[PDB]
Amino acid sequence: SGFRKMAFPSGKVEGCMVQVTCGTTTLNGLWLDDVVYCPRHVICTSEDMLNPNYEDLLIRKSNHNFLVQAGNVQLRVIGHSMQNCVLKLKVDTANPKTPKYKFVRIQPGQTFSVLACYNGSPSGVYQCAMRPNFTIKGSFLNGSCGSVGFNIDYDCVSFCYMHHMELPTGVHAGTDLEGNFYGPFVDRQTAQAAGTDTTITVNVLAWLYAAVINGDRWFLNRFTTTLNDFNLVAMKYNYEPLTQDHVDILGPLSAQTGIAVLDMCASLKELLQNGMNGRTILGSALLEDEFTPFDVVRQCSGVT
Amino acid sequence: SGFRKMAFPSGKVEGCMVQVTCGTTTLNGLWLDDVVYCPRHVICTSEDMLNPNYEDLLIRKSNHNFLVQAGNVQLRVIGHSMQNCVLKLKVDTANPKTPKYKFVRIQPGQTFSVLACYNGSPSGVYQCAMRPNFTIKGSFLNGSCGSVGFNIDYDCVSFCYMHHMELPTGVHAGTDLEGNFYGPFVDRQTAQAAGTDTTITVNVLAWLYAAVINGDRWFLNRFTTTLNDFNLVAMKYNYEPLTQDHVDILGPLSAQTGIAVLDMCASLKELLQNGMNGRTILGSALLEDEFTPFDVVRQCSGVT
Ligand SMILES: C[C@@H](C(=O)Nc1cnccc1-n1cccn1)c1cccc(Cl)c1
Ligand SMILES: C[C@@H](C(=O)Nc1cnccc1-n1cccn1)c1cccc(Cl)c1
Repeated sequence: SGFRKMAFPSGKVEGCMVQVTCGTTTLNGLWLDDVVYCPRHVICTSEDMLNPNYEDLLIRKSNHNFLVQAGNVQLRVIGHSMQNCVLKLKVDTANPKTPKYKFVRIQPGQTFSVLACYNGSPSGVYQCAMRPNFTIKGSFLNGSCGSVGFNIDYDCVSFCYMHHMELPTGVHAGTDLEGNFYGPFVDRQTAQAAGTDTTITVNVLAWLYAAVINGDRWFLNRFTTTLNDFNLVAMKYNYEPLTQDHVDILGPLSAQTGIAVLDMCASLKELLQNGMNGRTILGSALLEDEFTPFDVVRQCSGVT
Repeated sequence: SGFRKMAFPSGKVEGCMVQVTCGTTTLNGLWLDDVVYCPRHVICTSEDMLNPNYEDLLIRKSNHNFLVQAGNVQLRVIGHSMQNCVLKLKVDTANPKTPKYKFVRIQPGQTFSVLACYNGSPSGVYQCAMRPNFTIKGSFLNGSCGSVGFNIDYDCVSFCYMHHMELPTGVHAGTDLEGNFYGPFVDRQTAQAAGTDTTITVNVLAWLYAAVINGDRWFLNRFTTTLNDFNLVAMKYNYEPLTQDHVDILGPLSAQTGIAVLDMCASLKELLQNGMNGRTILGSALLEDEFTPFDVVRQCSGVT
């Protein structure tokens, strides 16, 4: 028992972290096989970031200008290309620590672990969710660009995110491993609107099921609701509308606890309308939305 | 910017995780050099745990009874000894992935990362604090025993905790790597009182400084207080009394933000007396005490 915001073990990803330097800028790269992936803004100076012409900036760069270092050993760059907002540096050596991996584009509301790095060295790991507005509320300082988000299934690392920038609002934006930004963001030093964010309803419900499993039951009530009625409350409190797909994904937790999904929705409706009244759920005084139904089942069963 | 409950990268520790089986019981072991460390209750059956005589139970065991497996390879056990509540199994092979390491006994209020494991395989990593009452609020299921807590400085892993048991209250108890329990706990299936816990005052203040650094400033006020006055409020709200040692450790954060430690205490006093009034601090609706002043400086500076 006990419920924690758990990240995946970061070992397989630590073994891929490298440092990439181009001119004056240093950031993190991800070495998989004979390719080093990093944000393309490594080629910019501070002056360039206001409105960079990446195609023109990359044209002035040669393979020998990209300095790639894995710990204390230097990698020889034999090719360079830009794919969307990432640079792919072909190196003459395949990473011996390359794990089984995939590049995946996660859906908003899905979770992942981030291995925050500086100068190609890992500093820490934390679990986070891709917000419905395609931002992440991470912990990243100058030099953290190129740190990646991932999930691990058995022995396969699914890379889903690469960190690129901090918006003026202090929230973070980045790309999938093909360099496509999540959301409307562009890699330029300009004020950029992150849309209206919402609370991930299915994740809050999954976390209410984790609470019941772990003993916190005070919020359970004598009520039920319908998808329509619950969604009128969800709209009022800026929660994602709940669908039958969400109900179906909550099936295993509903089956394990014996609490019908619409009964749990009625509990959530009462918590939204009355607050927590100074009480806590799983050590939190707010409704947690960074645990997916799969995360809850994984943590409550012990998947390694 | 951004503040997250960050765990250390777990790679160095993943490389040490092994599975230890004795009779019918399987749990996790930590392989460092030619020694495998695991909880001594691996030698007990379910019937034994009510009141085990470990010295007698271990006497019926030989080196060949301890089955140690690192992934898919079996380790040859050439020695066995009990030190307090841990068994040390000497193996004929030094772990090639043994990092630079120390065994340390942490102080209550200090933090550490846990690599939760099952059958010698890592499932996840999370940051937690050793409560003032010497328990941890972890996330551990059956099979997690032998999972360890650690901190990492540069390249050195300081192992501070090994998981042994879950109290009937759902909180966790374990030992240092010399097998000495933190707190009054014994390794037997008996109801055991965890003392009155308190909130780690210095950590809450360190986290209030992290909030100001990251932009959350609404709680700052026009007041100040004294150590004596603040401690009368701390006693009323079950907070650890603040000492000059705590004030001194907050020196760097006080210097960075320009907010005197006693001024921050006055902010904490007002938050304790009036609550958060439905507002949040760093995404939390309660006062967070699992970040030490060193954690805050490390996260806000980017130590790798
Ligand atoms: C310079 C970088 C960035 O946002 N870095 C960053 C990333 N994450 C946290 C903090 C920073 N810090 C930026 C200044 C100081 N730190 C950047 C700027 C504009 C656009 C793009 Cl794609 C990338
Ligand atoms: C059996 C084990 C234990 O507490 N394991 C555990 C540890 N952590 C989480 C859950 C468990 N679960 C126990 C039953 C089901 N799970 C134990 C019992 C009595 C004393 C000692 Cl030192 C160790």
